[PDB]
Amino acid sequence: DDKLPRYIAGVLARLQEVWLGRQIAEVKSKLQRMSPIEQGDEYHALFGDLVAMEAYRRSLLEQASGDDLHH
Amino acid sequence: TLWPQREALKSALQYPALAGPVFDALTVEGFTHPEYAAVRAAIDTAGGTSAGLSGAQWLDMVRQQTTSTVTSALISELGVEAIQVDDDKLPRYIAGVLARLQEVWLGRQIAEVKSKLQRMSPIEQGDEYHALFGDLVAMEAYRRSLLEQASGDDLHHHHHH
Repeated sequence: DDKLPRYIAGVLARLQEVWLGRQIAEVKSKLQRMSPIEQGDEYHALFGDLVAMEAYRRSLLEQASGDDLHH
Repeated sequence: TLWPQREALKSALQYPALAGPVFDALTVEGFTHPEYAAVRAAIDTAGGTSAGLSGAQWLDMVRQQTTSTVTSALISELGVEAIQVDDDKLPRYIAGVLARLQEVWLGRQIAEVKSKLQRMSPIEQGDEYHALFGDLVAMEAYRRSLLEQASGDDLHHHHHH
């Protein structure tokens, strides 16, 4: 995204964070309907991606703040 | 055992006094997931639960044992990720997830010893047979006991009886 003005790169990070927050809620809801005892491997797999999403979301929050000159 | 591997690491990082010598007895090889084995090794190198460190100091100590940015980030992640169980049930939950791992490992050692004994006679191999069978009795008895212990993990917030 270096070929974009910062305000555009920033809105795209904002778009992504908002959508991902909603998808993170979707995934957490799915995990709440699964037992890690009866479905440990599936639960672990999905949980791993939830955590990766959460980490990426935090990074996008920081990029949007930086690019959009938040104070 | 991928789910209990992750929970065992979180337990060692957040509650090393509860994780205790059982955790420290768990082998790295039993951590089948390679990034988990690397966290397990870092904890061993940092001194294990017996180092008597906890909190931020403990986490820093563990991170100091790795030069991998990935392993280092995973230590931080597992150091703060919630163990989703009631506080009063945490000691048995931790014992339970460690028992899952131990059980699996003991299973392998038990199978190996049985395969050796099937090649031997309790008559011709006398004392040697007694010694190796005594080893088997000890693991089989402990395995049976763990199967009962492993029940603490059923208290996970997302498990329902």
